[PDB]
Amino acid sequence: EVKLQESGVELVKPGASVKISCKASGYSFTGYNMNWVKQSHGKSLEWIGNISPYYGTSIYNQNFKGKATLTVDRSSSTAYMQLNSLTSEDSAVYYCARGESFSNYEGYYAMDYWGQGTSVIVSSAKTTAPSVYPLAPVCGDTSGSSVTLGCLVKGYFPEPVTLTWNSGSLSSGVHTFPAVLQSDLYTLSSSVTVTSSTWPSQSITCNVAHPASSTKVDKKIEPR
Amino acid sequence: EVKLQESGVELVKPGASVKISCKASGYSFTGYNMNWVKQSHGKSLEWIGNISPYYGTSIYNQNFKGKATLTVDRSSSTAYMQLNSLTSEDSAVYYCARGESFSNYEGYYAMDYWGQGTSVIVSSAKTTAPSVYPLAPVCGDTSGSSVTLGCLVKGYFPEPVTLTWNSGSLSSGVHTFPAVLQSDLYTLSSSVTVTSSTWPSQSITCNVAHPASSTKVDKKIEPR
Amino acid sequence: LVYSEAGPVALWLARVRWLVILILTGMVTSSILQGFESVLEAVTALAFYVPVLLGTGGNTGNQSATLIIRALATRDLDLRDWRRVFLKEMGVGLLLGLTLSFLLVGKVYWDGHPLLLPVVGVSLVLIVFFANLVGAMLPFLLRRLGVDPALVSNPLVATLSDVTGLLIYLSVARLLLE
Amino acid sequence: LVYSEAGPVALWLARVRWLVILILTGMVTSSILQGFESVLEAVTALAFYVPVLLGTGGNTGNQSATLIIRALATRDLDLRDWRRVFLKEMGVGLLLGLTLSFLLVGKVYWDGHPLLLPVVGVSLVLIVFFANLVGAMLPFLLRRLGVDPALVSNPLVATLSDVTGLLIYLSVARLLLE
Amino acid sequence: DVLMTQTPLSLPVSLGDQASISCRSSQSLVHSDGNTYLHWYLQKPGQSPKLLIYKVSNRFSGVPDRFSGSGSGTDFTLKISRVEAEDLGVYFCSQSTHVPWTFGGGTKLEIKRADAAPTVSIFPPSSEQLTSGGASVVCFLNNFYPKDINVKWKIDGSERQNGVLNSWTDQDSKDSTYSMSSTLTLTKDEYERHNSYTCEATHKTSTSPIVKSFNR
Amino acid sequence: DVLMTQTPLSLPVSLGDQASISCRSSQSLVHSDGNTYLHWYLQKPGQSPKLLIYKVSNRFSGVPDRFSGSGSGTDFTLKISRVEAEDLGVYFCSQSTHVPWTFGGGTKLEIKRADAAPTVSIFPPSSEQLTSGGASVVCFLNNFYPKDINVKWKIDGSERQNGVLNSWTDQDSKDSTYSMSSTLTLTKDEYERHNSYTCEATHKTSTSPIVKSFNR
Repeated sequence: EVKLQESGVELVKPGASVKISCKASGYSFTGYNMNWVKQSHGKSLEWIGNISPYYGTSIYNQNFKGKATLTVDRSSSTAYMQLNSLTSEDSAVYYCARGESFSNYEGYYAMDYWGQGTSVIVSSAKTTAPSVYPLAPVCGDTSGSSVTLGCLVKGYFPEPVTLTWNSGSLSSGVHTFPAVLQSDLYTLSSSVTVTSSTWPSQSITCNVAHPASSTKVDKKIEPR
Repeated sequence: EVKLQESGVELVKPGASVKISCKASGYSFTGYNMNWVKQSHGKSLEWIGNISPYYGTSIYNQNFKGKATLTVDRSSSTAYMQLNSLTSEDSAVYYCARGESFSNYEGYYAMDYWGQGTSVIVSSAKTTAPSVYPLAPVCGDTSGSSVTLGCLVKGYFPEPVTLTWNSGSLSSGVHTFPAVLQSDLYTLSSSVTVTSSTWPSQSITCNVAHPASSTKVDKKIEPR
Repeated sequence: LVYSEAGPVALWLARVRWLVILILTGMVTSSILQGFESVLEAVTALAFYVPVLLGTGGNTGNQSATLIIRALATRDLDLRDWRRVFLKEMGVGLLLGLTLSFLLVGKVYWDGHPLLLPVVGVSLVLIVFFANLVGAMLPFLLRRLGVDPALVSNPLVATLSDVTGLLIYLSVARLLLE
Repeated sequence: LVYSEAGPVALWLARVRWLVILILTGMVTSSILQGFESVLEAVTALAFYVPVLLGTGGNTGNQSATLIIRALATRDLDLRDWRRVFLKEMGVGLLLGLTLSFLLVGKVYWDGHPLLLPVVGVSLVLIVFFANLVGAMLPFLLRRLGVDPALVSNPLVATLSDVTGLLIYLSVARLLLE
Repeated sequence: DVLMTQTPLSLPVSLGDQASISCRSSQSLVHSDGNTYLHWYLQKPGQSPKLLIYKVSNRFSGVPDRFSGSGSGTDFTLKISRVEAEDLGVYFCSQSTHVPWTFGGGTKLEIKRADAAPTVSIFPPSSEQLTSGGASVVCFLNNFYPKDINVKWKIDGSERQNGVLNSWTDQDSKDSTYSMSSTLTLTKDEYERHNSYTCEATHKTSTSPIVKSFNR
Repeated sequence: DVLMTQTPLSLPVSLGDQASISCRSSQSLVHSDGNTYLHWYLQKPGQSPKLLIYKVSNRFSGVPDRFSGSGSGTDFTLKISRVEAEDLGVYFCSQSTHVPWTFGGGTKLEIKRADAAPTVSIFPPSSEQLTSGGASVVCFLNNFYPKDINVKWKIDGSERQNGVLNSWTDQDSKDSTYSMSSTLTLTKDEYERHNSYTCEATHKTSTSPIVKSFNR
């Protein structure tokens, strides 16, 4: 039904000030209050503001009074959140959600429709190449009739890095893990599980695709 | 009595936006309207705004609507003029003048007390060093028992350039002329009148003092 | 409207556009009084305090209404927070009716209408009560209808309070005198 | 004042302050009517239109004063333009009384008080007139006294117009009836 | 304000059964207006939380009748009739009475597959890693169940708790098992001094902890 | 709005005499309020204009009784009793009725010294000019009276009106004479081609215009 669309992915360095934009569509933006709520790195939400377009004023969470400023523009139909002095604890996804009628002709009072998410990362803006380290087996390909092959990608930024196995051909037994953060640099890992007969009989390779570095590293695992 | 003091000398590039500050003192700035009036390069005045501090709104000359914006700050007791897109015709001196009561307990209604002048000069502010030239007499020091000596200063910026004769010793019969403008570079001239017996018997020199170039040119006039 | 350019015809046009509605409400108040002529004929001191009672009524209105409008336009209250301002405006209405009737009864006594003291004393409280409440639940009702309650509250509470300033004062007069 | 934290007594303090400043002007209008009682006793329909006449007087006030203040706070009218807004507000007051009274005399006729038609017709015009003028020269007089008009004009013109609405309506009644 | 909460945090159910999600407030979430603001949101994996139940009795539009929200006062509950594949995710029960409108801790909706044992595999640093400029041994915990798992990083058989990272994948879409990557970043000589790297994982299914160690 | 004006623009008077400054509006400066806003300001040489006469009848504070402002309607006049040395400058008569509050053209207050003839002296480009890269011949008009003067820049005896600058000093503080500088910027070649540089000045005292020319 109503499509609530906000800004795209966001990148900032500490001490900065980002203006997350949330545009309304499908309803009269003047007559519904936009609620700003942030979702941390895979955890519970936290409601961080309720801007009333008609009056342009807002009520604020106690934990976020000052570290956030909500303004809107009725003609532009966009809801604006302006984070101020955002520490590394503000590394989260920031939803805007239409959640209150101005006429209160809705019954409920909370969260009709939500945005799509503006990933906000506070880490230092150091675009780094995604070094790849083909994770070889334990030692000498010990027996067991079921041996898996891994792949490591350390020291890169930002989050989105695709990893495929033999360039998206053999995606069976694959496991790709979330791009965890480690001191201003991410670390993607991967695993493929095969039979002890298919490897090293079949040349298995590992490739990545980092956009902000335009890097396509292709490296194939060697038996130690 | 009341001292009305505003900002100092001003320099700008064409197309810029300069914000002239006029601070009030000696009266309740909240209850007297500040009048902004500009004086051209030695010509008549022209009233270019009347800011009402208490309400913060202003009335504007027809010729200057848009080319000027008056704002104030009651707590700061400063009256602010913000010129916008100031062309070459805005090369003038800009007076602020307290000139109308809020209670209108004054009788008259225009110009109680005035500022001191914020010379606003528009040019390509190339802080050229003053090239100075010893203006020798006509030819061979012809007779007449009364011969004068001149001195020229072309190619400098900004206006204030001191010229003395023998370093401020012989200032009799001297004439120093206004720093006229000529296509973004000024031209100061000078003339000293002496008797035909004192020159070339006495070593007459010409010296300048340009602050923004820190130049002290010293030269003695030669008889051609 | 920009003023110094507008002519008397345009000024009259806009201002009568508003004053016709306000004098229609005045017409309603006039009819309400005309309905109670049987007590005004019996005692003619009643009319001496219609202006003061209506002023205090439609003043408690335009004070509570513009006290709730600000508190509602700074997100200090919400449209679901009317039952908590209700049990607060009722209390302040009582504590304000007492302290206004205590002075209006003094005025009535100093004028010298002892038979009118009970009805004035009851009516001032019962009007700056049912005018305080109707000036406090007018912003919520307006914002729940869909109208910005800062636009159409200043005249609306005045009419909805000077109607009751008669419909209650005269009723209390009929209960207390005849 | 921040609202939702304040208690009933905290609200009541400020609200009774302003309401008791206004109840004094209510007292003086009551005294004026008590003085003119000699015509209310003679005809009891006079009281039927005190609310509508006052709610047109102290309304033309709070409308002309607002119109002048919002045009005096944007430097549209300089403070020395009182004599030029005077010959405009007098004209608009005439051209607005002649229609407000035109509607109110229709109301009086529909009520059925033919002896009230002339007095109401003269009185609504003479209240709208001397309430428009006093609502237009209230901001100039206030700003010439040194006070911001928008602050202390809304109650002041209402009082200065209901007092002089009664004092004109009752006087015209005495001139036209007894 | 109301430090609201949910129990349990993980809800292992099947596809086609009834699942009950508790929601116990801290103080009473009845408003001065007087109706139970205990909104329920469902956040499907990798989406935005859309509203499911509002004013705990009622239901939102476009919501299939599979969801049932009931309770009042301080203890509220959302129950499913038959868990479908479009209903998995995380379920937030929020409130709207006391500003700030806090949210619940949220509980996931996994699938109660058969309990399996991890296929652990220590991975020594690659030959490239030996000459890379870094040193990072990584231990993989693949294809186990349930979510409850933890790695014990022992060096030479002795425990180490420095510079550790761990990332768990979400539920698999083929057999609904979980897998865990445990990396160990360290300097060169600390890698070049020690030979044994005991990756120990304590699982709910296995009696003894499952271990893995290699001698360089 | 009111294209206001003053006559005359220069007022040669003595020290200790009576000087009358006219001020003729364009349309009547009587306000709807109804009093004659024709304020008079004095701008002493190199200062800011301070108010002298307001509401033409009245007088400002701190103003000596030497100034007399009178008239009404459209024609207004400021008259001095005895011109003192502290009263010289330029006199602006403004208005305040019709926005914009325009100002008058302003008239100066010189001293009626004896009429003198200029000490004209052409100054050919210096010896450093001969090796400067540019050419700038200048002609000085020193110690004359009154202000009304104009240079005629003739080259080889033929008139030229290109690239001319002119700066007049203000009134001198010893004998109250005026002096005028007339520079002539031109390229090197135009200086090296032409031989005669006729500096011509037309003064009201001399019958024939005074000239000065040199042959390089």
